[PDB]
Amino acid sequence: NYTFRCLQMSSFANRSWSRTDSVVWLGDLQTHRWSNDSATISFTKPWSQGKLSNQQWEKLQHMFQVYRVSFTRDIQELVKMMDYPIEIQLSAGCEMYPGNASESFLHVAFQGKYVVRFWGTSWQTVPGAPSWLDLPIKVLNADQGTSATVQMLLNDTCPLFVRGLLEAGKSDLEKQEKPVAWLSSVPSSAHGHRQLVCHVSGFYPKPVWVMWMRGDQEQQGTHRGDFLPNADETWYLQATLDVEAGEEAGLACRVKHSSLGGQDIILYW
Amino acid sequence: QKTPQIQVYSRHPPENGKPNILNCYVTQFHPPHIEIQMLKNGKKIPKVEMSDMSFSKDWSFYILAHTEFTPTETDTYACRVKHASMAEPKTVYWDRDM
Ligand SMILES: CCCCCCCCCCCC(=O)N[C@@H](CO[C@H]1O[C@H](CO)[C@H](O)[C@H](O)[C@H]1O)[C@H](O)[C@H](O)CCCC(=O)NCCCCCCc1ccccc1
Ligand SMILES: *[C@@H]1O[C@H](CO[C@@H]2O[C@@H](C)[C@@H](O)[C@@H](O)[C@@H]2O)[C@@H](O[C@@H]2O[C@H](CO)[C@@H](O)[C@H](O)[C@H]2NC(C)=O)[C@H](O)[C@H]1NC(C)=O
Ligand SMILES: CCCCCCCCCCCCCCCC(=O)O
Ligand SMILES: *[C@@H]1O[C@H](CO)[C@@H](O)[C@H](O)[C@H]1NC(C)=O
Ligand SMILES: *[C@@H]1O[C@H](CO)[C@@H](O)[C@H](O)[C@H]1NC(C)=O
Repeated sequence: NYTFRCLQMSSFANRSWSRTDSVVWLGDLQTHRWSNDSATISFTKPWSQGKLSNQQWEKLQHMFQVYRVSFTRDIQELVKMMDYPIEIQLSAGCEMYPGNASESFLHVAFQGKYVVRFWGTSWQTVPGAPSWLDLPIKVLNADQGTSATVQMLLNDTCPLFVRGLLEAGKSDLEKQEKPVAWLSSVPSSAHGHRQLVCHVSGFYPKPVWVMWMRGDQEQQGTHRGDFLPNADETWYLQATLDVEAGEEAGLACRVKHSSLGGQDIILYW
Repeated sequence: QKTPQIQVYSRHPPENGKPNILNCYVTQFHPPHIEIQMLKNGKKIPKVEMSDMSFSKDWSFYILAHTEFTPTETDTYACRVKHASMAEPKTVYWDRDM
């Protein structure tokens, strides 16, 4: 069960300066990058072409090459009619559900706020979006050639492409990397208290279980941090526990993960 | 405008004298223009590698910086961020214990 996301980020500083950059993700692994200063889309995995032939890939890329130029012109022309600086983001792709099913999306943000989506056969402003967008969305919807292309991309190309990625990238998507854990501590705010920290790093895939323990008893004070990326496509997480000084003894951190073969890591404080 | 959050953490368990990698993960910011420096004893580390900038479900940007480092008993490491949301740079120190 995976979500394929193409993320476009465009900054328009004035009528002479703009750039558009994109990154593409399959779940939590980056599959493409497309820098403003590259003519072509870059692969960031060996399998980033999926099961598309070189001809199909080149066709697909050419359309994006045209889009990137047209997009930039459209926005510059729009700002002249209607100011700077302007940030526009697009998030498009599809979510693959079990038994062949999938749903596609194309969402657009202006100045960091979701304003427009493509839905069915047309562009729509979302409720609460500024009313000045209605007219340019009307004009965009008159372009039926663009509408039909976006329909093809969302309905056909996205799920097709992603099926091929899942097959082609199987050994990477299903890779297992073991967490390594360690313990440390800092003083707490209030007197006679300490924050114990269980650090867990290098694990893949993302799902993991980390708890402070007293024997078989979970310590419900366990405060799990956010999932933080390492630079080598593994994850980092820490879990903290506020403890009274001289109540440290008998505490352990326990880590469960798919890569460990049913043998949890247990570190003792 | 959204203010960047900064988290500093090592790739491997720190051991004094042993080469490791220090990560600085910067999140929750907008607009995307940003300057990120990693510092050793207050001095800019030259070799710093950056991921491609990306953004989250909520549209805020994130980026990961990392560099090789060898922790010792006496060296301090930090990550310093300049962004239009803040009048001054924000510095977060690596604390192996935190
Ligand atoms: C993340 C992935 C990107 C998803 C995106 C779709 C990629 C496929 C497009 C292929 C067709 C396209 O490029 N159309 C371009 C070229 O069109 C000509 O040529 C085409 C073929 O070459 C067809 O023959 C057309 O009939 C013909 O008019 C159009 O010039 C098109 O108008 C440019 C792209 C417009 C577009 O979609 N923009 C993103 C949506 C933003 C909506 C407005 C948002 C906004 C506005 C102001 C302020 C803030 C926000
Ligand atoms: C493409 O599919 C849409 C419907 O799919 C939905 O919208 C897409 C953008 C995508 O995000 C999907 O996951 C969504 O579930 C078709 O639009 C429908 O067409 C039917 C049949 O003519 C019509 O009765 C409906 O009104 C349309 N649905 C909506 C919600 O507007 C569209 O025709 C398909 N286009 C092609 C070329 O296949
Ligand atoms: C409408 C987009 C969904 C369909 C995408 C299926 C093909 C994926 C190809 C990956 C290349 C990414 C190109 C990014 C283009 C951009 O955002 O400007
Ligand atoms: C346009 O923006 C760029 C980048 O911010 C800047 O260097 C340049 O001064 C701007 N151009 C004008 C004409 O102000
Ligand atoms: C981005 O790419 C476009 C098209 O190649 C180019 O004209 C523009 O100058 C680039 N922008 C920057 C800021 O480099």
